[PDB]
Amino acid sequence: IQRTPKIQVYSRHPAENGKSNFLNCYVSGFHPSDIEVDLLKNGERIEKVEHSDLSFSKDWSFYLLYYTEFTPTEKDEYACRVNHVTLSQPKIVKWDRDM
Amino acid sequence: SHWLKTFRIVIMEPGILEPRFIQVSYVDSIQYQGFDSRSGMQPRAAWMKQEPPEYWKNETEHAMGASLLARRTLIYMVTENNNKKNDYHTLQEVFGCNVAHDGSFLGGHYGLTYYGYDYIILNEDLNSWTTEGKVGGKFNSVTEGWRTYLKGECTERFLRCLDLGKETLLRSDAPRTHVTHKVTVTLRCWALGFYPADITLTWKRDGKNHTQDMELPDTRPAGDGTFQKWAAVVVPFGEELRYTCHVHHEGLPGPLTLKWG
Ligand SMILES: *[C@@H]1O[C@H](CO)[C@@H](O)[C@H](O)[C@H]1NC(C)=O
Repeated sequence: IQRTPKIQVYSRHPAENGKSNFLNCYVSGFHPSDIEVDLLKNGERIEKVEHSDLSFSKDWSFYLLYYTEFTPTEKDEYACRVNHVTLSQPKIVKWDRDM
Repeated sequence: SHWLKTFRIVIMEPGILEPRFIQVSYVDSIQYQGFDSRSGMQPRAAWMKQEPPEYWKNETEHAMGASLLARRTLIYMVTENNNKKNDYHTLQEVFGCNVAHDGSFLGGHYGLTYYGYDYIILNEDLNSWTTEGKVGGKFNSVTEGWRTYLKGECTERFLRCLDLGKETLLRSDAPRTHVTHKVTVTLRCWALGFYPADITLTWKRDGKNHTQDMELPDTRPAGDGTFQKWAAVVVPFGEELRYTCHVHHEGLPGPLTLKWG
């Protein structure tokens, strides 16, 4: 039984404009593990992006954390894009600054 | 109480010639090792760098072995259940020992799946099993093996781990908390950068346990080894202050209370 991923886009520390930081895309509760995850800045898929080692939860569903360093700006709009065996078209979640 | 768990995954994707194998180990919320067939056995926690190369040699040898075994098994089961050889197939296995704050064995666990088809699972009684599926339903010494590994080697493995990371493993990092006001109102209680992950966030309409009408998400990782969590509620424009959120966490002097500033 396949299970679509749950996506959360957020910052490590609170969004302080012009202040460095880390942007996280947390995907979890999905199965199988064949998942595609992107971090976008104003639309362009961001370069060097690390991600955690694959592990699973009690219900055997998988989870991963993708992230990069980044200095937000009032102008720049970021987001996470996910494609999975259970998604017809890639899901895109925009990073809300107050979430 | 603490847990040392090892995860093994065998993945088969539609097309991939050979199955992919990965193995990670955690000591509670912290991952400290990692082996990936799509490459040896590497460290994940900063404090692990204190182990002899003779160690990683040992470790990589084991993962190497386990991997041949796991792939063989996944293929076996995909067969028994007579499934389309080419396409998704997953074999997942978890085992680990629950050790108490005082180095004493509390319990252990072991479970294996051909996800969606078979489940073989060691019971809490650590003396019985739980077959499930064509294969494994037909599952059969083996028990004592685990009862041992878990009480013995595993715990020894745990203790040795705590020895090497107590500093970061037993820390208590308190939540940096605050509240936020959103208009449709919805008040959000935030807890950030806390460790351990066990935390408590609740709201109260006029000091009364206010359930239901709220939202209770799920702790997520900050990325640095600590966590984040939030809880919010919906309250009548202006009629706000009748709501307060209470934060409870191991690293705090005592309970903390917040209201819309
Ligand atoms: C108030 O809420 C807490 C939250 O867990 C609950 O345990 C408690 O039972 C409630 N009131 C009491 C003390 O019965």
